[PDB]
Amino acid sequence: SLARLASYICGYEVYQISVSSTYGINDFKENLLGLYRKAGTKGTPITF
Amino acid sequence: NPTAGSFNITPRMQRHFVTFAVQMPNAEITRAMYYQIIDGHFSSFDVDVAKMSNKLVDATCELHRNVMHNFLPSAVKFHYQFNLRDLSNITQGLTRAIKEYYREPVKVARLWVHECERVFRDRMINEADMAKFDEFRVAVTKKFFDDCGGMVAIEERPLIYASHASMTYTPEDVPVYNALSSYDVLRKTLED
Repeated sequence: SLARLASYICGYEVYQISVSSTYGINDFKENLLGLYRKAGTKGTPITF
Repeated sequence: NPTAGSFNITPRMQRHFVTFAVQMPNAEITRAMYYQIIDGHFSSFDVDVAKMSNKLVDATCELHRNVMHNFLPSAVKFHYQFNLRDLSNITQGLTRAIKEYYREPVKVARLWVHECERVFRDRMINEADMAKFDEFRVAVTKKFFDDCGGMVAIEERPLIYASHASMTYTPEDVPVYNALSSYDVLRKTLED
């Protein structure tokens, strides 16, 4: 609660992978790679 | 890191090879580092702190020594790491939360107390060692940095820097340090 209170209401988007009990670690890590490319090439203001 | 659990050494890696063991350097060499650091960040930044930044280095060194005499980097808690990074992170965070404009000695000592706590206090596991670190810091401070009043870290308000009651509209990304907002000020601006 307070985590996204602070972080979201401090503008760093709270990037979180959509996960279930069997959602893909492959897809998890690839979305993490997307996060990586965003934060690095784009300088995207994020909080993972 | 020195042999502890996963840490270890294979004998043959230094079979015909030399190893240069590196660990904590001398306290006075550390002060030759950190006194000129406090020079270049408080004596070269604020005149009101240029007139007491020396005892700040003293309040840093002796306090850190007492704490590391009382708690250990990697022997009892891997939650601990006492090294150059202790005062390194203290001084970097002293050079990162400078907003809340025009640091008087009150606010410089505030931010430094924040630095020392956040490198040592919640590095720590419970109440009693918390109070031990507190005794070290209060003693070392009110011996050294005890001339102008600077402990507004605690009595003014919590040791915090307020932004959710004083921001900028779109770039809250890097929230702006304005630690001059009160209790119900926050509690009512935030439900907005």
